[PDB]
Amino acid sequence: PFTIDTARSIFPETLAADVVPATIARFKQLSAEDQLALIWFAYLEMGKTITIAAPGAANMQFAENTLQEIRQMTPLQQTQAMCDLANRTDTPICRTYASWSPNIKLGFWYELGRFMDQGLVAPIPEGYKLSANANAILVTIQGIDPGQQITVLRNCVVDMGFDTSKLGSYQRVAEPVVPPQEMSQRTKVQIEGVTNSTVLQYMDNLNANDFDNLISLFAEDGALQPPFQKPIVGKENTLRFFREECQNLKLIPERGVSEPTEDGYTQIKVTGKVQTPWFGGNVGMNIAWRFLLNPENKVFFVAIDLLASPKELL
Amino acid sequence: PFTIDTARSIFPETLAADVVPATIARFKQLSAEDQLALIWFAYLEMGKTITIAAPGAANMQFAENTLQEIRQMTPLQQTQAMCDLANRTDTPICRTYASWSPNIKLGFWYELGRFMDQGLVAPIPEGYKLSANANAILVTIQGIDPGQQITVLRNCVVDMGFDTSKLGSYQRVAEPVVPPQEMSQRTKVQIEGVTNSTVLQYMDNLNANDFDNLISLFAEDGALQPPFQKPIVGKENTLRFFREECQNLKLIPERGVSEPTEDGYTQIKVTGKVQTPWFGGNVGMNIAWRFLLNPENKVFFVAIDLLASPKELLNL
Ligand SMILES: CC1=C(/C=C/C(C)=C/C=C/C(C)=C/C=C/C=C(C)/C=C/C=C(C)/C=C/C2=C(C)C(=O)CCC2(C)C)C(C)(C)C[C@H](O)C1
Ligand SMILES: CC1=C(/C=C/C(C)=C/C=C/C(C)=C/C=C/C=C(C)/C=C/C=C(C)/C=C/C2=C(C)C(=O)CCC2(C)C)C(C)(C)C[C@H](O)C1
Ligand SMILES: OC[C@H]1O[C@@](CO)(O[C@H]2O[C@H](CO)[C@@H](O)[C@H](O)[C@H]2O)[C@@H](O)[C@@H]1O
Ligand SMILES: [Cl-]
Ligand SMILES: [Cl-]
Repeated sequence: PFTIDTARSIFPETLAADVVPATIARFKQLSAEDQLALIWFAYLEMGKTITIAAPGAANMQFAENTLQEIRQMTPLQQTQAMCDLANRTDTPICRTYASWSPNIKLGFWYELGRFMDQGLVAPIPEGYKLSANANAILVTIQGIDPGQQITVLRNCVVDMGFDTSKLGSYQRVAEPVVPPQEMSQRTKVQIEGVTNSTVLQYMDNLNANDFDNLISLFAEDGALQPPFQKPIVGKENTLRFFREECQNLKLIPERGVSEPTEDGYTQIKVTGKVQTPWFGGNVGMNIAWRFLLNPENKVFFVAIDLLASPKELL
Repeated sequence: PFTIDTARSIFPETLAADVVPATIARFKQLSAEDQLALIWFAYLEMGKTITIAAPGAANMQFAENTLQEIRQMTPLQQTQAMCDLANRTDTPICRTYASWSPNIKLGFWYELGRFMDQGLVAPIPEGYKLSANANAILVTIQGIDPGQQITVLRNCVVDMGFDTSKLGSYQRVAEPVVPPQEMSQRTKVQIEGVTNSTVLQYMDNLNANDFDNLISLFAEDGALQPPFQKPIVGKENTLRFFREECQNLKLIPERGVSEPTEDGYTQIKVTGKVQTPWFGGNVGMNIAWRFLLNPENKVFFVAIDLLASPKELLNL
């Protein structure tokens, strides 16, 4: 009855924060130097009210060799290396960066920012003026909510380095998988209007980093759609995504609606807050989960949407 | 002194219509059925104000075989075929579509629209309910200028069919290159504040479809950046782009500023109107040309920008 494409259309009144890919698209039109300066100014302004959690040694170890190379470079080489990352050009550093998971890339840029503040790495020239288009993009970023602001920043960091297509040699570099939280120390979510055990186990397993028990809730046909990404189809691909990108998330669902669909299927929409380990309690992202469960109550499809405003929570 | 990347930053106060790639990015997030219905509704209201020029036989011949296949299909097959096009899925029709130039693809969709109106091809339902996000995107499109509206529509059409980005080599079907109009009968542009012959020959050669004389004005290192696209580097690549995508354009430049730069280079900004053969006089796109000429006055880089508003025409 249902396909992955048909399932994408569930709960069509859910207004996603499409200002995020819109702003990214606007950002992509700018020159490399403008792109680098805009992020510098957006990050600096963000830091005045939003505090970032410094990355641990386990994250820093992977980007250590690349950072030490940039640290031993000349100011023109350091600048060119950063321009190459933003331009997506073919360089050994860009190829090394390309192989990293989002968290390694984020941790790498956090360290470079600290180096730029300390004068260890060439800074954004004091006499730098953003283009008319870059200035308007910066105004847009300052006008959107913190959850949308950090998503814009993350997507820009991820989109850098040599194009992953046509690798030649690529060991996907990701952080080690932290053992799942002790069952005795686990918390259980409560969702007003939702008592479906698959949905509840989904939230609880992810909050405990229990990816092996989390993947069991998915059908063989199953798929997961992260915000503004295409659906990730199959248990193997979904599990890899969990292990590489979904460690230490805090899902705080509040309320939801469970509705019967055609041919024994179940449509469940949940809204709540999500905390990223990069900011913790400092940023509460407005999230909606759109579940399409098969007649066996297994996850055939789950869409995770970044919401336009807190109004979308109800 | 200058590189292609450095040249992209010339005249940084030029405010481009980035609402176009922003709206495209928003559009790309929608489902295939929503994407197709949104274009149907955007095109229908646009048709009431902005009249499209029907494609000639020379354009229609390339999409004829594909259109006849869809014409002989069932309503569910016809719908699936159009859904596949929007979804960028791997099917023979999507692979055929991917080989086509923007004009063939546009002409193909124009014919399908006529078939949908005539009931020959499965139409968009009664009062199709667009998603909350699709409705807001449609409002955005209705709120932007005609030049920005048609650019959004064209870019969506171009992005359909099989994705050939992961392919090192792909077949390319394009309209025949019509030989340029005779030199004596040609029109000559006049730009208030710009008398540089390379800039003037650029406008005049393109208005006459004289791509061979147009490419001669470009340096071997030369590049051309179309609106919201990456720069096309080299004479071979730039000439192919002219021959496949730049036939029958009408450039109406109005005014500009010529400024000397570092190491004998010249920075020239021109603003004016551009007419596409798809709409003719019905749509006047607000355009800026950002030229970076080498000390030999050859085009090292030229950026063509779709402007945010007609106010940007006076911004020099
Ligand atoms: C790039 C750059 C610079 C560096 C900037 C930096 C350090 C930026 C860092 C930004 C950060 C840390 C952003 C973090 C964002 C995290 C986000 C948006 C987390 C999102 C996760 C979510 C919504 C989880 C979603 C999920 C749930 C809830 C599920 O149910 C299943 C999985 C899934 C992942 C979809 C500087 C140095 C400043 C200037 C230079 O010129 C350029
Ligand atoms: C796709 C679709 C449908 C079809 C709709 C149709 C037929 C849409 C077609 C729209 C058209 C014809 C759009 C064309 C726009 C043309 C434009 C934007 C041309 C722009 C050209 C410019 C700006 C030229 C610039 C240049 C200049 C000035 C230079 O100096 C150098 C060359 C260069 C090209 C860069 C329907 C059937 C309605 C519904 C279905 O569900 C889906
Ligand atoms: O020429 C580009 C493009 O313009 C279209 C738009 O309909 O055709 C116009 O120009 C043709 C000459 O090139 C005329 O034969 C035609 O009548 C006119 O509409 C497309 O067909 C073509 O791809
Ligand atoms: Cl995260
Ligand atoms: Cl055109």
